[PDB]
Amino acid sequence: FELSKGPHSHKDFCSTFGRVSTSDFRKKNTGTMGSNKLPIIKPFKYAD
Amino acid sequence: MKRVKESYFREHPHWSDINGCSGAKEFEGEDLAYDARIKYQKETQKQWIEQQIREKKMREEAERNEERAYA
Amino acid sequence: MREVISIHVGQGGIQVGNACWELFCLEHGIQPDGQMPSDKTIGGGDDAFNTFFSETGAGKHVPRAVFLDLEPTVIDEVRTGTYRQLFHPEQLISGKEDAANNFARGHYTIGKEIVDLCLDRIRKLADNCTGLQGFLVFNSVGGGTGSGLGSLLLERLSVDYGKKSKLGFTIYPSPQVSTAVVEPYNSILSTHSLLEHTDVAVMLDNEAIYDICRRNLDIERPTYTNLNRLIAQVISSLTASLRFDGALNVDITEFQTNLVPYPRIHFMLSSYAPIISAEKAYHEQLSVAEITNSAFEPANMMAKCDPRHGKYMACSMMYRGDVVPKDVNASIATIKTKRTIQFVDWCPTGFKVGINYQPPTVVPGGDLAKVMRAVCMISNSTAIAEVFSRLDHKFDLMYAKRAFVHWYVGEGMEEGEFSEAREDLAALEKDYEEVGIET
Amino acid sequence: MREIVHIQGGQCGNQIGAKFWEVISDEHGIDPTGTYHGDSDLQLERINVYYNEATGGRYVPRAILMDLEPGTMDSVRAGPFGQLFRPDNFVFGQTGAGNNWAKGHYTEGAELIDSVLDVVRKEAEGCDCLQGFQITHSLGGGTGSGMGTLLISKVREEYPDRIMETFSVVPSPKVSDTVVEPYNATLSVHQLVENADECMVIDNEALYDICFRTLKLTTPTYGDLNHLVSAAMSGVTCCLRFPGQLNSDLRKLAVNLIPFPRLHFFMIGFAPLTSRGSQQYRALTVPELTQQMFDAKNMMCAADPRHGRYLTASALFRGRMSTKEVDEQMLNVQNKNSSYFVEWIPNNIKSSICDIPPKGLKMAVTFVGNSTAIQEMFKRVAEQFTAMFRRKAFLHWYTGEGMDEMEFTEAESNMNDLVSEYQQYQDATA
Amino acid sequence: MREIVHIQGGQCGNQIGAKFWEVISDEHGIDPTGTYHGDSDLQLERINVYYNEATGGRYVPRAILMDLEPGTMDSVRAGPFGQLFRPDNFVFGQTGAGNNWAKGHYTEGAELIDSVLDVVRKEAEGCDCLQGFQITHSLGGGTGSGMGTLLISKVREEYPDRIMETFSVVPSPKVSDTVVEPYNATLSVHQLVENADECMVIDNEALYDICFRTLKLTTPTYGDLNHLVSAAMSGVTCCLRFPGQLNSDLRKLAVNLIPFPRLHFFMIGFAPLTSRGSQQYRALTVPELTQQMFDAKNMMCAADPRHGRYLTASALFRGRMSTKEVDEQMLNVQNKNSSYFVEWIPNNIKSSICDIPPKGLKMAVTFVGNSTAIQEMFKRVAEQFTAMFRRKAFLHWYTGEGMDEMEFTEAESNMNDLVSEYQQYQDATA
Amino acid sequence: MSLYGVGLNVQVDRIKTEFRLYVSKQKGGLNVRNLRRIFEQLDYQQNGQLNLDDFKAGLNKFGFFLKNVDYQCLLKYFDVEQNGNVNYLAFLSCISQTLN
Ligand SMILES: Nc1nc2c(ncn2[C@@H]2O[C@H](COP(=O)(O)OP(=O)(O)OP(=O)(O)O)[C@@H](O)[C@H]2O)c(=O)[nH]1
Ligand SMILES: Nc1nc2c(ncn2[C@@H]2O[C@H](COP(=O)(O)OP(=O)(O)O)[C@@H](O)[C@H]2O)c(=O)[nH]1
Ligand SMILES: Nc1nc2c(ncn2[C@@H]2O[C@H](COP(=O)(O)OP(=O)(O)O)[C@@H](O)[C@H]2O)c(=O)[nH]1
Ligand SMILES: [Mg+2]
Repeated sequence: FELSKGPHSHKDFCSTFGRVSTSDFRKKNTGTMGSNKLPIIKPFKYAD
Repeated sequence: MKRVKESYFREHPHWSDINGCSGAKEFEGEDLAYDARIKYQKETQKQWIEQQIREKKMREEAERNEERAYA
Repeated sequence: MREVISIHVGQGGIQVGNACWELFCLEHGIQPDGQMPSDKTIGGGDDAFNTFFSETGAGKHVPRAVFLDLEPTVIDEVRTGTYRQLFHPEQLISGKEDAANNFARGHYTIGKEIVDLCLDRIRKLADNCTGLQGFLVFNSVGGGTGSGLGSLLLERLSVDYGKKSKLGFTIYPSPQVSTAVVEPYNSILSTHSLLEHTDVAVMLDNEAIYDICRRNLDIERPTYTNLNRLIAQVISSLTASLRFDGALNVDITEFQTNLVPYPRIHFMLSSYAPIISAEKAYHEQLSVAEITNSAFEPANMMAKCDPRHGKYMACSMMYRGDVVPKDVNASIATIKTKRTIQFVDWCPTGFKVGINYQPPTVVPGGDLAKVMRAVCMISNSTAIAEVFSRLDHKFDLMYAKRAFVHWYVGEGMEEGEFSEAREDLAALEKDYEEVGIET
Repeated sequence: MREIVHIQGGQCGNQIGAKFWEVISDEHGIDPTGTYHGDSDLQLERINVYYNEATGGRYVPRAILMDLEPGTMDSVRAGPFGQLFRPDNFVFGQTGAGNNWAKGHYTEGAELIDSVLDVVRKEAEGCDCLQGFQITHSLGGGTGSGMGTLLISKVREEYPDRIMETFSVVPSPKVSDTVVEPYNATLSVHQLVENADECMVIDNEALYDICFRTLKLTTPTYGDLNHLVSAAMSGVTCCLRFPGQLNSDLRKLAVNLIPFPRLHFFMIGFAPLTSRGSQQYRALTVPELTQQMFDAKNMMCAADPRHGRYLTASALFRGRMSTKEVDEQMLNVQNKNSSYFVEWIPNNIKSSICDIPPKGLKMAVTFVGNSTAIQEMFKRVAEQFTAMFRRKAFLHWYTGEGMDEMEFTEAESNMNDLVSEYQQYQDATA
Repeated sequence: MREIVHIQGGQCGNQIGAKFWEVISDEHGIDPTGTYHGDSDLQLERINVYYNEATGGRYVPRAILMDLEPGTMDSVRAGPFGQLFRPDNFVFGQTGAGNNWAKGHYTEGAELIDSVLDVVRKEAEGCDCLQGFQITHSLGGGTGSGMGTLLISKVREEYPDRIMETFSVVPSPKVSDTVVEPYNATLSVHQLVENADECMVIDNEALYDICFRTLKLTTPTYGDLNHLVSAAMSGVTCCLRFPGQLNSDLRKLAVNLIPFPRLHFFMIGFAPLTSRGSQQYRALTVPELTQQMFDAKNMMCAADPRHGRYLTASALFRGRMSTKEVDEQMLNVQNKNSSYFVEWIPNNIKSSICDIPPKGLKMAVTFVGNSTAIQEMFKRVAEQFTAMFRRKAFLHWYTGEGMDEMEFTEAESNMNDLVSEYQQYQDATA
Repeated sequence: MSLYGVGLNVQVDRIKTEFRLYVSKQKGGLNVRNLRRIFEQLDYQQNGQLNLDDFKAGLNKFGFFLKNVDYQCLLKYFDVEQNGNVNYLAFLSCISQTLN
């Protein structure tokens, strides 16, 4: 029912002809590839 | 609709064909043409492909030739 | 009325599919275009082709080969290779994107979009078959693509065919001759998957097969092409009993009911013999007596595990050629005498013996020297614990600093997956030592 | 299939384009006219990876050339293979750069970015299944860094999964190509680290160092230096294009080379290289091949590779070769130089095979690895950056186009922070 | 059957006329003398659409020319293809309007309705099964909007069941030709909303924007601007005159593009167009047709089609092509750009295919769309009007020939309301 | 593959071996003259030439099947007249030794 897409997907907001202040910027680690941290550990079951 | 053929392949046997039918000792259900019929069926259709595969090629060619002609 | 279906997932298998199937066709002489020039055969009538092929209605003979891959480069080569005329067009399935050596991508990213057809493809093939003997699954453990789909393939099989027995051949990473830098991770998980869903398995470590080449065939610069043929030869011997007439045939079914002490510990290793190039075939007697003993030599084993560090629980050997029944019995008799090979206390007889007449065929331009002797070896011993140990020994080391973890994190898999992988791997090895302790 | 598009910026960025498509054009056998006269189908099995299709069979580069000043762009047009690119892909401003990051990143480049984003968006959506980008821009230039980096920053935002390949040219202190280079360098890295995935730092010193101690040639132009790099680029992209033992694309390369999320600066080199007067006696075998690949002097980054500990590296052989003589060699190197490799990652060198060697040769190698020796570059840039800022000299310009002081302080801390982490792994032990 | 008759108004109306007939004559193969020399049966199959048969073999256009000053009807009949307009239908007074919306619509136009109204009725009486009317009139021209609207106001009074179409050339903001352009802009619009079934907006600012950037020709002319527009009108009704897959009569265009009664203004354009230097290096495939159709720079209007959302749009494919890609490609455009298309009108693109392509090419497409962006045009026209009215500037010219400034105030309320009403749904959600 | 240098020789170096090795393996009725005798059938005009479709067809009957790439090198070397035609006589003149 859901049809959950994975890596690429196909639904977008500003796909084809979208685009119509110096104060703003990235502060420390807003970047995706930085942030040498990992999420919390969850038990998980695997029982199925 | 009608029912003219006892079997889609074999027509009804000639009335002289059933000289007996006195007892259930002959049935004509044993084929005796089965193995032969299958093998012959192979080639009869295969030509059909042989005819068709060429046709699809030329149809494509006419499609391809024009493109350059436009080119 | 007997047929088999072989599943090859991942590049490693893909190069195996061409190798494995090429031997079979020549074995029958099935012509490359698929339309065998036809012959009266020399063994077991003319029905032998049924197992590996089905009548085409008119013309060729399509193998029951279904190929799945996430990359086009390796696969499509078959679509334009010398065997363009062999496989059916819509059964060599390839995707679009490459796994990039990540299991989570292989097990939680592109499954549904592509795993769906594999069941769809396989089901259609099965419906034609009537008395299916079983299935064979071939994949590379260290291959990023195969581990996910395969495990994805394996898990789904358990519900798809249930009682339908499943037999598999994997390729674990080499202890020191390695290829990738993250192979242990997906391997540990990959084995983690297949512990609970395969009746019988086999290990084919790369290095071990590497060594035999220099010692026996006397070749100094081999490439993956050389390796596959050996893998092909073993498979042919294993499946020989199905179609070729023999005094005591051994069907595939008699592997999940004869070679496993328990449903859990089913990882068994195979061997091969004799392996002598005709360069030196001018001297070796190539007799039954010597060949049988060579089956128990330590160096020739198909995996780099020393049998002398463990016992023998179950071993399956099926012969092919012009061996005499009397000689074989003598072959076993001597082996049990040797103290160097010691069996467990609760296993009185640890041998199911197979015999075959037809001599193995020769691949064109190959390195094998066709002989009148051949032994196919299948053994499940207590020695197989260590191979897991080394993989575990690696897996623990990297985890301490959580290396290369995020990229698996970003594919949807949770971090706790590892804990059960170590425990499930850990939960096993203790089992192997226990059964090996005499009562 | 899984094709990629290229965008280049700056004279160094542009110049490489003239050579870069030159070698790629010949590898598949493209002539100056662009018509296909290829001999074997092996040159067209995966041609779409770098070319589209149009009427008459003419094949057009997937090119996007952008700059602030037209003069450098004008030259690239008139040379050989200067007729492949189509005008629509071209863009050019009117005021120039002036090697000032401000005019390249906030005021001037802001107005023109609309066209490139539009032109970049035209190519991507058309392609079957976009696989990634390769950005070749210069950090030592104003328009280069300013327009360049900002181009990398914006793209990531709209695209979630696209992979990135970035080839940069860090300035070495000896060849002071721009006094304002130190400031620009720190600004570029700050933006880069947050969005760039893979970056290959090539020091111009090595190109000069390479030209003398490797090739042994008298008078090279920037074409040769442009020639040397171009081989490296094609070295990595080939495997995705041709048949091979173990196919491996760019992304497959990433998974094995970045141990942690933001330790992703790599080191590349080429081999085998030999001079006119010294290329007759040696024996051309991979065992001789590997020897020149690991040797530090040949590496194309001024950071000495023997002063650090290797973390991750990849090997991409070219041409035919058996598995043995490559794999066994690799195993040999790992054990015989234990002290030079980290201890908590075993079998930490990747290898792969490509079935089409470069035309005119028999064997070649392209190497990419993550080595801690790269820490030498940032600190030395790090030390230089602080020196000029303690006097505020040259700081006024960046403040003349809307910028402000705390940006520089933030950037300096991160780069000081980035160096901080990249060494804590060096002394780490299991 | 179901033919139409054309009424052109004003000098701008006449010149624009001088072309489409020429092009319309070209497609049917009608020589200047009126002697038929087409090649196939198709060109004569539907000749009734724009011509009636006259004894002698030469074909009479159903054209009615109206203008308050004789010059326009003078030059139109002097140049090429000027002799096809047959002298009976020419109607002209003696005065001229002088851009006075008052002069051309109450002072002189009101006096002339008699003859022109008589002639048009007869011509409509001639057709077998009437379809509608087309009009060319100049809003910024006093006479065009003046004489033009009254007839349009008059025409709807007697043909309640005939669809009405009006191509309009509203003055762009950047470059102006008349100072009284604001005033006459609103008055014509106010009367245009209340009577016209379909009015198309074309901004002269865009055309020159279209010519320089796409056609890349050095020296355009009003003939060229006429050339572009003249093609479009043939674009809307082309499929009607020829056999085809999905016949789409102009009325069917009304069905699928008018959401509510008062929003009856669309924006159109013609493509593809190639350059003097790009015609041989582009691509000719369906994706190119869709890629340029929605491109911002191609729409003949000054309003950018991205500042708002498309309420509905239609694409009329011309020529042969695989319908697969026609329908699928639209499904490509709709999905990736949902935010720019309102979310309560699923499947909001119309498609049609015609089997007769333009003379000299393989593929063709013409585009018609009603987009929220059009609010930009009326506001600036609306904003300008308020600027001049508060000071009663130039009020006397209109006050001294029968008018009261109350009507001017009345006009603003309707025009302002339409602008407000037109934008109400943009913030509306489901 | 890599057929820019000695490739033209090297690529044809293997193909002969496969044809030479393949025929010997089966060791049956394979008469090297069968190909020579078969070719005249497709010659039609007896000019000694055949277009690529025939030559691939000619190989199909005998029992020798090859890759797409391997054939491609075949045309280049044996297209002496640069007409894109393989001189089967030339081919048959080759793949035939001088005897021990
Ligand atoms: N036996 C054998 N194994 C191979 C061969 N080629 C590759 N492998 C194995 O494959 C493993 C790596 O996977 P790849 O072969 O590169 O490809 P894959 O298995 O399909 O995995 P992906 O990279 O995700 O596609 C290596 O560790 C090898 O052990 C081969 O020719 N023969
Ligand atoms: N190796 C090499 N470097 C180049 C080349 N062209 C420019 N550069 C580098 O670019 C730097 C100067 O940047 P600049 O030309 O101002 O970049 P731009 O402003 O973007 O055009 C110098 O430090 C050079 O090292 C080239 O052809 N080869
Ligand atoms: N693009 C274009 N616009 C025109 C043309 N002729 C007239 N116009 C427009 O019409 C306006 C002038 O209209 P005008 O001649 O006063 O109308 P009139 O009252 O009928 O004479 C100008 O602002 C132009 O924008 C033409 O041939 N091409
Ligand atoms: Mg792979």
